[PDB]
Amino acid sequence: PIEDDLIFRVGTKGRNKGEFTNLQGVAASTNGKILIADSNNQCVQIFSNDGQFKSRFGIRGRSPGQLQRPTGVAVHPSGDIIIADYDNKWVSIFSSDGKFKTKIGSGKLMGPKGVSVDRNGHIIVVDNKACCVFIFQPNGKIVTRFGSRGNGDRQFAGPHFAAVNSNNEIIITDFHNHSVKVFNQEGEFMLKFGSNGEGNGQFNAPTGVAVDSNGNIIVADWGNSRIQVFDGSGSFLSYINTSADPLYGPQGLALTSDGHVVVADSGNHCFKVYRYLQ
Repeated sequence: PIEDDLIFRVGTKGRNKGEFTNLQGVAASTNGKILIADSNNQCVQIFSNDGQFKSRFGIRGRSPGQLQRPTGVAVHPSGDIIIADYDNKWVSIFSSDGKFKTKIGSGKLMGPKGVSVDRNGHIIVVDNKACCVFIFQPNGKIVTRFGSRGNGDRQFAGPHFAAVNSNNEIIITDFHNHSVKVFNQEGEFMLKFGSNGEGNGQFNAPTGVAVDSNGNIIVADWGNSRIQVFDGSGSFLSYINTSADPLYGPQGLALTSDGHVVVADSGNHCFKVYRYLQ
């Protein structure tokens, strides 16, 4: 299979600029940037939407303003960069140039992964290890928390990533329950979708997620390494065609300001950018 929906790929294994060890979170900004968090290189790298390297920041360590196992990444409308740290157990807010401003969740989080910003400016934090989701004020006060460890609708099993749709509904990938779950802005369960398998519309261990302007939910899965698109009611629509250069254990996923889908192809030490809107 010679061609698919891939536009370009960036990255090889390593610790230098444009190289990766463990791609995790992916974010994309309204200023036309792609941001990649690397949990094992302890850095965030910023690229243009066309894949050109722009900048890198991240100081290894366990103190405030350092990164130890950075996972989720989001960009605030302000341009600040929000980074979850699984090992430091807090979420940092950096400037667009990587200056540490504040951290939230310290003493509250067990092991965060996904981070997002809701339509009201709340910071949504997926606590992968605690199997719950927090909604924080920017000052670090908890608005609400939802979920606990388990297999049921209102539980999570290693939740990974988050997205927020135009109705301020929160979308969570529930990795070890093989489903995507949608909540209202109060954190109350609305619906789940997905099934564990290899056939059409099925997946295994959903990871990266995004939601488009029409409410369609774009989901990467770690176990089959595909990207599947669902409508906002959770019904399968289509694949993003990755067959010419397959994924291997994808992590974070984002929609870019130029209408593409970017995915962390972590097992192949690269990010891949796909046609989506055109």
